[PDB]
Amino acid sequence: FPIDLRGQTAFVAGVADSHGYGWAIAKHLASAGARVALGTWPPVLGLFQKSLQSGRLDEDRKLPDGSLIEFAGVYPLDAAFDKPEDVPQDIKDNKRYAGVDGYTIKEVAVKVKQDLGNIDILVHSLANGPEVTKPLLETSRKGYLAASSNSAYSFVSLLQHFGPIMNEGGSAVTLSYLAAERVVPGYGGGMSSAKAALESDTRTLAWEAGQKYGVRVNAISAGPLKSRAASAFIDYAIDYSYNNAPLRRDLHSDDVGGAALFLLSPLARAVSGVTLYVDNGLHAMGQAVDSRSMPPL
Amino acid sequence: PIDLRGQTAFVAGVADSHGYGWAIAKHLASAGARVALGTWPPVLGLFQKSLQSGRLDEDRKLPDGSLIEFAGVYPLDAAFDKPEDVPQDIKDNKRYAGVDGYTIKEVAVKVKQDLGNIDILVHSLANGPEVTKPLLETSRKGYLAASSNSAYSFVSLLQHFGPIMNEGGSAVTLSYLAAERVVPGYGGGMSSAKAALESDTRTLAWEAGQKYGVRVNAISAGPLKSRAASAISFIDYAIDYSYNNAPLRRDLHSDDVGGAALFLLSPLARAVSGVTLYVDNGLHAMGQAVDSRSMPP
Amino acid sequence: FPIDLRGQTAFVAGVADSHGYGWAIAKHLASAGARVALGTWPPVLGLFQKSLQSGRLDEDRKLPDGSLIEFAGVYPLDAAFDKPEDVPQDIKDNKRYAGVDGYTIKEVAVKVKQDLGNIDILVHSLANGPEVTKPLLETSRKGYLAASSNSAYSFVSLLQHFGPIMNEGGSAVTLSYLAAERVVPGYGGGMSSAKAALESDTRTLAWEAGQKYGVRVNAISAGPLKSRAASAISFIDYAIDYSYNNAPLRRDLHSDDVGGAALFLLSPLARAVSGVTLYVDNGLHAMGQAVDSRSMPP
Amino acid sequence: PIDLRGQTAFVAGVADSHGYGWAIAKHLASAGARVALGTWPPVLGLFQKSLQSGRLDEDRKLPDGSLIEFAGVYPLDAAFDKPEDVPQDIKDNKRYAGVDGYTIKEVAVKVKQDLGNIDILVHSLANGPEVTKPLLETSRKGYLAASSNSAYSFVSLLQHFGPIMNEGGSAVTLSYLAAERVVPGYGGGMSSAKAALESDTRTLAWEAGQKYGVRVNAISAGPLKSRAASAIFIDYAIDYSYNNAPLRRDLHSDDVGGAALFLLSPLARAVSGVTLYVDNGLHAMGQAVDSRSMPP
Ligand SMILES: NC(=O)c1ccc[n+]([C@@H]2O[C@H](COP(=O)([O-])OP(=O)(O)OC[C@H]3O[C@@H](n4cnc5c(N)ncnc54)[C@H](O)[C@@H]3O)[C@@H](O)[C@H]2O)c1
Ligand SMILES: NC(=O)c1ccc[n+]([C@@H]2O[C@H](COP(=O)([O-])OP(=O)(O)OC[C@H]3O[C@@H](n4cnc5c(N)ncnc54)[C@H](O)[C@@H]3O)[C@@H](O)[C@H]2O)c1
Ligand SMILES: NC(=O)c1ccc[n+]([C@@H]2O[C@H](COP(=O)([O-])OP(=O)(O)OC[C@H]3O[C@@H](n4cnc5c(N)ncnc54)[C@H](O)[C@@H]3O)[C@@H](O)[C@H]2O)c1
Ligand SMILES: NC(=O)c1ccc[n+]([C@@H]2O[C@H](COP(=O)([O-])OP(=O)(O)OC[C@H]3O[C@@H](n4cnc5c(N)ncnc54)[C@H](O)[C@@H]3O)[C@@H](O)[C@H]2O)c1
Repeated sequence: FPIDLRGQTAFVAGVADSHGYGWAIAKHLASAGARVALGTWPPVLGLFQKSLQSGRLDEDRKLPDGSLIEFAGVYPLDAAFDKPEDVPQDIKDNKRYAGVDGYTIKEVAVKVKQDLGNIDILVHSLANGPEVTKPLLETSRKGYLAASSNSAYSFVSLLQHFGPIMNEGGSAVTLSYLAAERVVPGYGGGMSSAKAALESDTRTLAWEAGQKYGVRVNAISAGPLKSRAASAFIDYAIDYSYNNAPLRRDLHSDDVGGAALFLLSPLARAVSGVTLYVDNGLHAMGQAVDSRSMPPL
Repeated sequence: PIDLRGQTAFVAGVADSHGYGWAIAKHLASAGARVALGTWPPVLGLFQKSLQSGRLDEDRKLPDGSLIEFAGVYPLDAAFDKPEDVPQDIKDNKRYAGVDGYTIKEVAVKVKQDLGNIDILVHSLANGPEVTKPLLETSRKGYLAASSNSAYSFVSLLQHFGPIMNEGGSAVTLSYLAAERVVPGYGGGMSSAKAALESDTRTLAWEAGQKYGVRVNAISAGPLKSRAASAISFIDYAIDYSYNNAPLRRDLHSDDVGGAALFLLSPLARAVSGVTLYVDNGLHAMGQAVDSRSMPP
Repeated sequence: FPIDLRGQTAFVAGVADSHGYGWAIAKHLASAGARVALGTWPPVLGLFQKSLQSGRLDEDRKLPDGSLIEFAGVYPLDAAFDKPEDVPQDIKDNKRYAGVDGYTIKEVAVKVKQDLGNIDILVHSLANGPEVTKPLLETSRKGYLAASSNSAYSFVSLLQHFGPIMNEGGSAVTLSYLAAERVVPGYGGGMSSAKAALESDTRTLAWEAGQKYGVRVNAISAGPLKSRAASAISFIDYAIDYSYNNAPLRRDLHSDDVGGAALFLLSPLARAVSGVTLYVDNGLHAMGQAVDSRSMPP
Repeated sequence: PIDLRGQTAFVAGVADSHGYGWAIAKHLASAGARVALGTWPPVLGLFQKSLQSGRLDEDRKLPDGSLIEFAGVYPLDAAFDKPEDVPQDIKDNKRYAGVDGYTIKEVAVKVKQDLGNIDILVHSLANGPEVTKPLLETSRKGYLAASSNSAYSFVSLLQHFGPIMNEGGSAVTLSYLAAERVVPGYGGGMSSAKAALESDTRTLAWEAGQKYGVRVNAISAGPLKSRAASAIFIDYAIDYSYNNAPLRRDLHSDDVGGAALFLLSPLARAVSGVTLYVDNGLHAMGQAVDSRSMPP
């Protein structure tokens, strides 16, 4: 009973495989009784649908009680585009987009409304920075703005188009990273700047959507995870966290899944505009404890 | 999703059903935990009488219709760490007659003997004898009493309970926005004590996370008409301000903080430590009041 | 002697009149002995140069000693463009841009290098959000990205192109606002998000430029000022009133107050200061509650 | 640009030339302020003698070649607000022999009598008797002594000097990053006291801004090999900062002296309630760059 989401509907944007935070969030929402629909980047939609229907993901879909999560629909969604007239001709003609239609944010919200009705829960678990491996001193304007469009404005647009079909008391969460607030070398390409914008937008939308729709908006600042996007260096980031955080333990995608479930549930009915660290306590440290400036183990 | 059956909690600072301590205890019991209370000795008799008379039956009532039951109600004076610290005047004070073994160290010993190791520790207690005084009119003695009762008491609770907490266990304390930004009327060095308390939450997250594998977090709550608050009408203005200026226009109930504390003290929060979680209808996010006399109605 | 900038050169990007923060920063730098060159948005360059030459600005140029500030040059600069190839044809042909050349960030840094040599001090005092009056729920992708391009990435680009000609121990400063950290109704169009990205880039560039160039990078989070930009959007008046009535220091905020704080951050007095956001706002940032709320008694 | 001639400063917590207090006092005097000092009474004799002997002549030398002179050096024990707070064993301690009128209230009265109103107030003093102990091993008595000596002392200084400060005057205190994020080894409840001190800086900025028109700010400083620091490791903290901060450079006491001069001057007339980091940019970092988890 403490977290009962039966009768509620969730839309989770940014799920293309079982290895990232988006999958873990969707799995927790389903285990708590929510109907869960997914938005998936259209070029990888076929591969994802194929891996679901083949039974290759059946282990990753397994719930504590032994049943398998089922999705209320898997919708193609490209969060770089708000409406059909924004999609350039090269994209519409791109073979990777052949045989999918209606994948702009506005069109997805219309389909969800038609197929499922009003929703209660909105998840933004997507990011893309084409110049992420470049330091900010070597990042182009185009790379920097692509990071911001894909990773920060996509959350604003999701709220603009889903907000109108969200029930009062409903909730939205996005994922961020400590680089928004403090310098993490290697998180380049204007991704740090985009995550800072995204946390600022979390607060501003908490105000705007709180007033207009009675909807809560929060962020989780997560620690490092070997997702498919991250492994495409991530190994060093995870070792650093393991060796320097208050809690000496592995960070699992389920750890963020569980924290998202809270922020998206009635337990969190007074919580809005927060950045909740889910990173084994690392955000609290003012000094590495394994620095070569200090004595060893 | 939150199953605390088999776990034991100790909630320090519960003397009635109107405060945040009671609401947290109630949420822990609804999720299956055994819950013991620590109560300031002069009001222990009154509280025990209220419980036993049935006066609190409505307040004890869960969703399923059972009433919460406590595994023990212990006298606890968080001003005193060991029996040697208790002055003769206190031992002889009539308000302490018929109660024994109420220092922090003694209570932790009794809990270990009666209940065994605990998983969950809650510090929901504060006392500022000069809280109505601005900081420019607060004496050293009043300021230090605020810090002793409200900040150091959390450190001492962790020092004495930490050794009897299971690995993976968790502690939470309660703070207020005045720790980070100026709230006129929260005086007597209570703002300073809450800043110390939030800093200690981080420091203890590191020390207790390393030493005990215990998580330590804080909730920064909004205004609530508790018995402590209504005795100081000012609490009424602070509530009105929040209602009129927060992202979520709704009443803030003690249950709202109870639900958030339940999360932080549960396995869903297994990667969360050292945080200050705002549970305040989003107010913390605002940079301007919206009902200022400087702006149009 | 405590702030002596004689022998140093500053470039101040985003000065088109005497009513904004950029002018006050330039004026303080000059009073401390720095040579000061300006970057000015090309469409308003003609009007600005005419004002300077006509004597209209002589009172605003006046220093405490009674001399008038002089600029080591006034350069057309459009901080939306990094290189000549980025400029679209409809801009090159726009009548507002007729008669000016070489105004991209890279070309301005080249001209500064050629005309003045290396610099010590860099100021970014420019922002532009075409949808600033729109709430975030009504702000388009195009307006949100223009706000970021003009107001946040422009600082990154300035450091990338001026960094190689900045002396070790040099210093850069930008201007932000509280809306980057907490919600201020009416600061819309993705400008709050752009200022958050700008403060984050201030820290990241402090690391990158501190390691590579030994250059310091800081931000000032300023209070409300009735500049030409602000009064063109009576909203700035309400924001000013709110600050006056709710801040720890009950006093008017003058552009010179930010000018003095920038002079510190850009001087050898600040040699150990980098990556900060310094509030210059009469203490308003420190407040957790308005004191003239209708929820409270008068 | 910064001209403090005609202004008067009181700098609490100067007992030698190696700490931040001295550097702030030196910068204030170079800018033309008259500077009085408050000195912990048990080291007052040694400090006065080192001044009068000429031993401090190099450290007193200004850029132009004159030596700073103080408007007076007052005994001050910031653990005590008024005479009746001082226990008998302190009054009788030989270290406090021959010194009188050293509670905060008394010093403020003497300053007003000797010098008149002041413009500038500096709090550069801390003491945590249990600083080497982790918080899980810190006693209540040790924790409260850290708070009394290091946080409340600033509140008391404003309460007693506030009434003799000119409108537009200014106060500054010194903090450290341990107030906001965990620094192992900064124990004894000193991290907690620095957090309370930063919070009090904000609350006093409001209270003293409204009542007196006085600005109140804090500098969060990096590690410095002062006498207090070398008595306690400080070498490891300094190395860490050198190897991990944006600016790879030594942090000198004059770096904080310069930043304090700014906060205490008319250039900062719109600045109040801030925590200004003067630490080579280290506060901005979210990761060490010489961690053994990463490659050399
Ligand atoms: N260490 C980490 O992995 C880490 C740390 C902190 C935060 N995060 C954040 O968590 C979120 C999830 O990341 P993950 O690493 O689990 O990645 P992931 O492997 O789930 O990849 C990111 C997802 O975004 C989707 N995506 C990218 N561009 C898209 C677009 N235009 N339209 C629709 N979908 C798009 C991708 O298809 C993919 O599903 C991200 O916002 C990321 O920044 C990740
Ligand atoms: N508006 C509010 O009520 C408000 C706002 C934010 C935070 N909080 C925080 O929530 C916590 C609980 O507050 P509440 O308002 O619900 O109070 P409450 O009415 O429960 O009173 C505080 C509790 O502390 C206990 N206590 C005080 N001194 C004690 C001692 N020496 N030993 C043992 N117990 C002692 C009291 O007996 C009482 O149970 C406090 O830390 C408070 O600062 C309250
Ligand atoms: N209340 C305020 O006025 C206020 C408050 C806080 C911060 N700020 C910040 O202070 C800074 C200066 O603002 P101001 O209000 O003093 O403005 P201002 O009137 O000087 O206008 C901003 C300047 O930016 C220049 N500019 C705009 N787009 C440009 C481009 N593409 N290329 C080159 N220059 C361009 C304009 O020509 C103008 O000189 C801005 O960053 C602003 O966001 C202002
Ligand atoms: N690494 C560092 O040295 C460091 C780092 C950050 C912040 N700080 C802060 O800077 C300030 C000055 O420290 P420093 O290391 O330059 O110190 P220091 O060596 O000047 O010693 C501290 C001073 O405080 C004085 N003092 C202590 N207790 C006193 C009392 N009860 N009454 C009056 N004076 C008393 C001492 O006599 C001494 O003058 C302190 O607040 C310190 O916490 C220092």
